[PDB]
Amino acid sequence: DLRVGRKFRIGRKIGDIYHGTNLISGEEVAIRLESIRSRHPQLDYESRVYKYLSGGVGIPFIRWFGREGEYNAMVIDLLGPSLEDLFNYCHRKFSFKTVIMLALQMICRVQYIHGRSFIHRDIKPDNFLMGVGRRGSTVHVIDFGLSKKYRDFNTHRHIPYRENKSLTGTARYASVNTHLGIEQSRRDDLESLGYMLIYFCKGSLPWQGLKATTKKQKYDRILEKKLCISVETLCAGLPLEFSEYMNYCRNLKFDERPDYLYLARLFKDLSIKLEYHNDHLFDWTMLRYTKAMVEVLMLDTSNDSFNKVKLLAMKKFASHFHYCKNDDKHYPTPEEIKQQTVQNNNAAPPELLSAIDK
Repeated sequence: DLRVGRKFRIGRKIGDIYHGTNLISGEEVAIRLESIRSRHPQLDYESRVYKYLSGGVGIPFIRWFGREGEYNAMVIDLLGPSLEDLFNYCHRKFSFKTVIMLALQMICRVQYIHGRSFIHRDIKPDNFLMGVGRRGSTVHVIDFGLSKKYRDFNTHRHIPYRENKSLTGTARYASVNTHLGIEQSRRDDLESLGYMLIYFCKGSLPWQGLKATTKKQKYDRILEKKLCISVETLCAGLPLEFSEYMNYCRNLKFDERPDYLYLARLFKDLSIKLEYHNDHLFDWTMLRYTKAMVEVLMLDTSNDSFNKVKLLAMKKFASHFHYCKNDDKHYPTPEEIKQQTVQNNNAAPPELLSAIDK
């Protein structure tokens, strides 16, 4: 039949991950499957790391794992869409408030994972998922297949410094040290997270879309950009905190303990200056709500519908929606940024505008 770990039942694909259901309590879960004849198995390891990290905020709870039939199975918390998904939903650009709120959580998660002697080594928007329903306010971390100890569990002795390492894993968010074949450590997780943030803020990274004849060549093309672009150019249009974060991560030593509190204070102090409340009201939350209230379709016609729904949201919630301007060459001050609140309330179809107010 289709039962896993005594009390669980496989449903439709998601998806080798399937919808699962606890047969005793009726709770929805997720179930990952892996053929026991795989050339390279990942699932058991990922399951054991999940177990080792169990109990950490934002770390999915593994309900069961073991061998079932001719498969390895993993039963775990059912989660929502990825940050990449929500990035796309918001048409590939996040507000400052959203990026700040995300950076704050993601710095906490990474700090926890590091506290359990592990480095993720595949930090990227796809590996952070919000929860389902009411837990949709919490950022979760997944895909620990490439994860790895960075120190002894008992002696906290850091792994030794190595070179000539192939790139793991995704090149867009890989640190500069990873490109140079250096052994990864804690700094590299944080550095990728920095690239995530700039990516979110500005809508892309300047080393996207590159083509090459070979795999190493593309890697080296990306590296050349990561290495030859100034942090000023890279964080143009961003408050100084983003440049500070990146400068900080690039100056960390191989075995150095990151000051996570300092990094968190960067964005927290910034939020206060930009008058943002940590109310877990994300961009997509407000956009979704505004579209819900609109559905004035005949006037929405006179991506165009989204742009207008985005306008109605930026009008309703003027104080929340500040964006980075890519034409900017400088870092904006909090006051320069907040001027967008006034211009947001200045967004001019009167029936649309009235339906907003209603």
